[PDB]
Amino acid sequence: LIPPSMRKVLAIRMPETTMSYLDYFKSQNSGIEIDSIAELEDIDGAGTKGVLV
Amino acid sequence: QINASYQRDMAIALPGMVADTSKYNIDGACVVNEGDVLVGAAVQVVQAQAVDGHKLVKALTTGTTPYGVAIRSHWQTVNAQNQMIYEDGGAINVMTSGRVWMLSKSTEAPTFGSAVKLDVDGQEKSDGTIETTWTYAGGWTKYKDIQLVEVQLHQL
Amino acid sequence: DMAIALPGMVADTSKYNIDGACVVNEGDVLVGAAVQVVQAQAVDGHKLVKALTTGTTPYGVAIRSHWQTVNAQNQMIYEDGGAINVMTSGRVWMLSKSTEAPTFGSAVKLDVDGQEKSTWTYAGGWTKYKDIQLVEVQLHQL
Amino acid sequence: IVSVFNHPNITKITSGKWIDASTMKPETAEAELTQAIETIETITRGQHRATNI
Repeated sequence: LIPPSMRKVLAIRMPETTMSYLDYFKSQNSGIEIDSIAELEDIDGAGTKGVLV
Repeated sequence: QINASYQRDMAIALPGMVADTSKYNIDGACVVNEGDVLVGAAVQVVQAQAVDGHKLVKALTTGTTPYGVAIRSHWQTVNAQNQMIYEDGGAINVMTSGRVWMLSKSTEAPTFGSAVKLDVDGQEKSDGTIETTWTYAGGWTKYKDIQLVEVQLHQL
Repeated sequence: DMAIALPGMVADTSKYNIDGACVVNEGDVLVGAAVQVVQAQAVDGHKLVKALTTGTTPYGVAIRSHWQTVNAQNQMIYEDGGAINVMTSGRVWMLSKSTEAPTFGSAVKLDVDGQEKSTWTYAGGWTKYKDIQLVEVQLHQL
Repeated sequence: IVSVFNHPNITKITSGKWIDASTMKPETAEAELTQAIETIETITRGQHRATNI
């Protein structure tokens, strides 16, 4: 689970190729699901973000 | 593509709203005189009729004793100035006992059980010149650019 | 038209409390007069009420009832040795000896007979009926 | 009568020129379009999704 504002980072196309980081990560890790949750936009109440595995 | 879900919370209260279902008392045999009354602000009594029974109320003024606080109603209130007001010459729901959300103009949260002080216009203020029997109940929140405070009213 | 009120009758339907587990210890109690608790039994739970006397703290005001008490006079009265209704919180009409209405919210004082002479507070009702001069009183429970 | 371009409560984005002195910048256009779609998705909290350009 990742913050919804971090989906743009994983969609970057990798240098000198036509495939993105998310596709490579999914190819190397088969059977793992990725979802986005707004509750992770602020965990401590002061603006800190977080990721949950 | 990664699916996303969002979340949002409602507000806690509105000005003039009854706080909770504890023992309360509403005095509905009241009439507004000489002006308009804002919901969530204290009122005073200018004359109690000896035979007819109605009480004449208006907004709070310097050197006067407050009686109660007007409450919200979707049938007895007129929508003027982009908010609810009680117009002159109409019946008003005045609460004289219980917990209520009230308009405030202070900057610091109050302490539980301390005495309530009012301003000249009828809104709560930490250093007001009007003394009241009422106490603080602990609620302290903020609607969109509006401060609110939880107040416990005892029967006069 | 109609008469406006009677002694001992509840004014409004606000928060009120009535103690029905009481009895008149001595004498007769007039409906609409203040009473005091002479003796409260610890185990039996009954309160012995009496007409207010000199230098005592009032408790409540006796109310009317068409079944509990009957009497041959025009005015109701509580007989000695009978169960009595006493209201300890709310708005009630009361006997008075004053002739001018006091200020609203003022603290009222009680005479030696149980009447209203020149803590409970005035409520705003001041009427006249058969030369009785009722007054409306707000009673709190302390 | 107010046109669609003069409404005072719609989102407006000032853009660097896509064509300056006959020079084309096809990456600025893509960045701005993606940003606009993201804004539409975000400010309505996933209730409305951009459909037409």
